[PDB]
Amino acid sequence: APDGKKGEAGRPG
Amino acid sequence: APDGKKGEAGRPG
Amino acid sequence: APDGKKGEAGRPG
Amino acid sequence: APDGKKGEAGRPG
Amino acid sequence: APDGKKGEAGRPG
Amino acid sequence: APDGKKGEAGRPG
Amino acid sequence: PPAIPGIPGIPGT
Amino acid sequence: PPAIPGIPGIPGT
Amino acid sequence: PPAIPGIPGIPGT
Amino acid sequence: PPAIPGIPGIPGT
Amino acid sequence: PPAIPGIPGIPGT
Amino acid sequence: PPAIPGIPGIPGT
Amino acid sequence: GIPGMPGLPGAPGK
Amino acid sequence: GIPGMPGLPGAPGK
Amino acid sequence: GIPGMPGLPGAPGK
Amino acid sequence: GIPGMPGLPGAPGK
Amino acid sequence: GIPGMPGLPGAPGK
Amino acid sequence: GIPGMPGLPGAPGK
Repeated sequence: APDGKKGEAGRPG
Repeated sequence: APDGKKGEAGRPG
Repeated sequence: APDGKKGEAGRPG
Repeated sequence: APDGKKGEAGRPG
Repeated sequence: APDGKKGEAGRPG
Repeated sequence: APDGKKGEAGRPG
Repeated sequence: PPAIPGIPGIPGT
Repeated sequence: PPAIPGIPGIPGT
Repeated sequence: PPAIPGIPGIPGT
Repeated sequence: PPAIPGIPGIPGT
Repeated sequence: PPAIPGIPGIPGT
Repeated sequence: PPAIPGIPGIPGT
Repeated sequence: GIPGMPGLPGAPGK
Repeated sequence: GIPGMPGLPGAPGK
Repeated sequence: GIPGMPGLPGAPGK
Repeated sequence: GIPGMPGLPGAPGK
Repeated sequence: GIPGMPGLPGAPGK
Repeated sequence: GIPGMPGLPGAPGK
């Protein structure tokens, strides 16, 4: 069961 | 037959 | 054969 | 039946 | 074998 | 097994 | 009866 | 019972 | 006759 | 055991 | 012969 | 051997 | 029975 | 019979 | 048993 | 015979 | 055995 | 034999 990658959150500024 | 949702149009400005 | 919708081009400015 | 995640709305400003 | 379309690169400025 | 292409990172500025 | 995907919305005026 | 996809979120006010 | 996906639109001039 | 897709990330503060 | 998806384009210089 | 999708790229520093 | 996908919302003007 | 996907709309200029 | 996709998050205002 | 998907176009510079 | 999709990364703030 | 999808490219900084 090859499962997907989880995305990154954006950065502050 | 579970069918998909239709998207919204953008707003003016 | 239910085929997909083609997208719109962007507008000039 | 593994069902999908619902997206977040954007923030005001 | 109906194969997909390749995307365009962005323009300079 | 035709596998997908990996995306590019963004550039600095 | 397999399902049909939904149409994406347009950018606003 | 095959699975159903999730709804995309809206742009904020 | 299985269906074919649609082409994405271009950015405007 | 068929695979499950990953969750998309959020916009940053 | 099942079909292969297309490659996404790059951001411009 | 069915195929595996590719990883999306990150925003740049 | 396979289910369908949903669409995206457009971008606001300026 | 499997159905197809639709495309996205381009971005406006400047 | 096929699994489903997840949605995208909206864009912030101005 | 299953068909394939198409790609997205890049964003313009500045 | 069908494989899964991956997610997208969020946008930066301002 | 089903084929796979490709990824998206990130956005530039500021």
